[PDB]
Amino acid sequence: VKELLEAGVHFGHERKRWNPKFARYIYAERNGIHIIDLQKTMEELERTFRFIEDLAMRGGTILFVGTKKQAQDIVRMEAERAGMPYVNQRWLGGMLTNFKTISQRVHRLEELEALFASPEIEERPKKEQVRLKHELERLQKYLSGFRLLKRLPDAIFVVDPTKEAIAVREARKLFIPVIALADTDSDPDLVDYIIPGNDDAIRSIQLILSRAVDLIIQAR
Amino acid sequence: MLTDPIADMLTRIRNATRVYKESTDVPASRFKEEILRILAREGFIKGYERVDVDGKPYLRVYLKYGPRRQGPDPRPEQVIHHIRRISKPGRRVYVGVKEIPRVRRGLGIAILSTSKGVLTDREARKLGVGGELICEVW
RNA sequence: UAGCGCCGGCCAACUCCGUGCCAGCAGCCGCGGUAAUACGGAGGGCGCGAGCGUUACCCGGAUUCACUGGGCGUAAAGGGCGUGUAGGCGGCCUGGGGCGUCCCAUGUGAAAGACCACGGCUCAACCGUGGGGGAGCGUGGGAUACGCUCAGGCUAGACGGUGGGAGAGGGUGGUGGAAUUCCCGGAGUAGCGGUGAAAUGCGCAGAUACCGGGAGGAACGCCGAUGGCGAAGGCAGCCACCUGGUCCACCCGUGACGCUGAGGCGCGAAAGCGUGGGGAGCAAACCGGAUUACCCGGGUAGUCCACGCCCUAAACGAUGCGCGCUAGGUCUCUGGGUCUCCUGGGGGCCGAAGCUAACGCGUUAAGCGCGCCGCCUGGGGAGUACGGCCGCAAGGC
Repeated sequence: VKELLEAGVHFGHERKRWNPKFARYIYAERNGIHIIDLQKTMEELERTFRFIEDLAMRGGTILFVGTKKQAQDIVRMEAERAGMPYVNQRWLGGMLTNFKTISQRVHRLEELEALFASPEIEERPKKEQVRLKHELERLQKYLSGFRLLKRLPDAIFVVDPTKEAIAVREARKLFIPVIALADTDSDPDLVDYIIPGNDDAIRSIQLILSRAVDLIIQAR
Repeated sequence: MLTDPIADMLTRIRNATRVYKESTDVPASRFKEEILRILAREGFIKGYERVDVDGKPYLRVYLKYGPRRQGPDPRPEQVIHHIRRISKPGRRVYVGVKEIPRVRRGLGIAILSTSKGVLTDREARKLGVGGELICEVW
C-alpha cells in the first residue's frame, strides 16, 4: 500500500452494479460506495507480477486490450514503450479464434502501406487512389499495434473484463491465461491472474500499467 | 412441516456444493453427525464441527472441491457428484448381507444403518450384517 | 432324393424382357399411366436345408401402467374454492420392550424340471449317479442403528398472551350529491333527434335549448394506482353497529399439541327457475327503418330486493397444499428499530446457478428435496349410449 491509496485504486462503483462473486475483494461500504481491500490487492498484484516477470524472462509476448474511452492513450503509450502488441480502438470479433483471417488483413495493410511508397502509382486514376487510401486509413486505424503479433500471444491484459468480455471469452477458448485490472462489477472466475482495483480514474490505470511495463522491461 | 431430516441434510449439502460454497449449516443430530463422520472418513467433505447458532445446536460442514479447471467454465470438479436418499418415509428399504449394492464398481459408497452402528457397504459386507439403506454417494 | 422363401428401405442378395394406375404386390412406408432393382416371367444372387414359408396365440422390442423405470404452464393430464372423517406421513435429548429390521443354528422347501460334475446308449437328443442352490414359513438364540411402542425431559414447528397497524373482506340499518326518465308550472319558436350518408321516429295537442318545484329506480364521477382485501367466486359514495382473516414488536406462557386429506359438509361470477315485490336506464326475443346491393329508432322477459332452487365457465397464474436449501439488482404497499440504512410480511420487472423440446421459469421457481392428495396412457366415435344419483325444468355428476 501507500502507492495505490492516493491513486484512488480502492474506489469502486455504486451498490447498484457490484457483482456477488467479487465480494471476496470488497472491504467495506462508505457513503454508498464500495472500497476494495488494498491488502488483498497487494497479494494479488504480487502474484500477477511474479507471473508476468516469469513470462517476460521466458521471452513470451503479452497482448494488451483496453477499449475504454480513457484507457486508450495510456495503453497505447505503455505497449509502445515495449515490444508488446495492443488493441485500443475496437475488438473485432475473432481476433484470436479467427486469427488466420485477421492475419490476411494485416498482410493487406502492410502491402498497401508499401504500395503507396512505390513508383507504380502513376497509373490507377485518382479515384482508385482515393479508395485505396481510405482502405489504408481504416486498416491502420484498426490494425495498428495488432501488427506486432506474428502468432497467438501467451497472455492477455484486459482493463475492463466486462467492457471486453468477448476478448476474455476468446482467451478462455484457446487456453490463454487472462490478466485483468478487474473492478467491483467484474467476474473473478473468468480471470486467472486478477488485480482487484479501479478500472476508471486514469491515475490508477496509469499506475498499474506503468509498473507492469517497467517490470516487463526490467525482466528482458 | 419438515418430514425428513436426513434427506434435508443431503439436499443442503448438494445445493451448497453446486454453488461452490466453503461452508454449510445443518441442524444438529446424532444420526446426522454419524452420517457426516462416515462421509468425512471416505474423504467426501473437508471436515465438520459442532457450532452454536443463535442458541441452537448446528453442524457446520466444510466442502471439498478439485483444482480450478482450464479453458471455459473453469469451475473445479466436484467431489460429491451425486447423493441420493434411498430409504424414505413412506417407503423403507432394507437389504440383507447378500443384497448390499455395489456402487460404481466400488468407486462410490452406500451408507447402511446396521444393527452394529452406521456402516458403509464395505464394512457391512466385512462384518456380515445388513440394515436400512440410507444413501449412495459417488 | 433337393427342396422352400427372398432380392425398394428396414434386412443379406440386381439385370433383361411383358406391362402402362390394367393385371396386380403389400407387415409399415408405399410401388404400378410405355426406360418398374416393389407387378408377371427369365438369368444371376442371398438365407435355410428334408425342410422352407403362411395363419392363430404369448412374451420381448414397449421406459407404451414406468417398484427397478414415466408424466400433468402451452403436447393427454392440478379437482372451481374451503373445512374436515378414515387413512398415509412426522421435530431434539435419554431410558425400558425387541413388533418391524438384521444375523446364526435348525426343520421344511417331495420326486421330476433348472445348474455343476462324472458317466451309459459308436456322438447327440435321451437317461443315470452324486453335489449344491432355493423365494417363503415354523423353531431356538443374538443385536439395537433406524422405524414401532412406552416412560421422562427440550424449544427451533404449531398455538395462546400482551402492545400496536393497514385494508372496495362479510352481514344489518341510516342517508349524500351528480346524471337519466316522467309529472306539475313559466317562457320559447319550428325543428329536434339520428348516421359513413340517411331513413324510421318525435314536434304546431308548441317539440328541442333553458328556469323552478315534485316523484321514482339504479349506480357511485375526481381520489384511482402497474394500489389494497379475500380460500376461491368476488369486493369501490358516506355514517354507525355485529363480525372473519392477517402483519409487526415484546420473547411472556404450553411442550410436538403438526402436514395432507378418499367420502361428508359448506361456499360458489354471469345466465336461467319457483313464490312475492320493484322497474329509472340498458336490453335477449320481438315491432320497425334503412343502406356496403352490421347500424339507428322503439320494446318484452332479464338486469334491482326477500326467501328457496340451479352448481356452470378461458371458475386461468391454463401452474394442488405444507415445509426446508440455492447470487443479486430495481419499483411499489404496509409495519418495527438505534432511521444515508438494517429488519419482517405482500405485490410487480430484469436476471446467478440450475431446469426445459423450445417458448421461457428463476427466493411469489416451471431449480434442488421430502410427505399427502387429484388426474394421463394415440385421434375421432364421445363427454355420446346404457345404468345410477341430484334437480320444477333447462340441465348437472
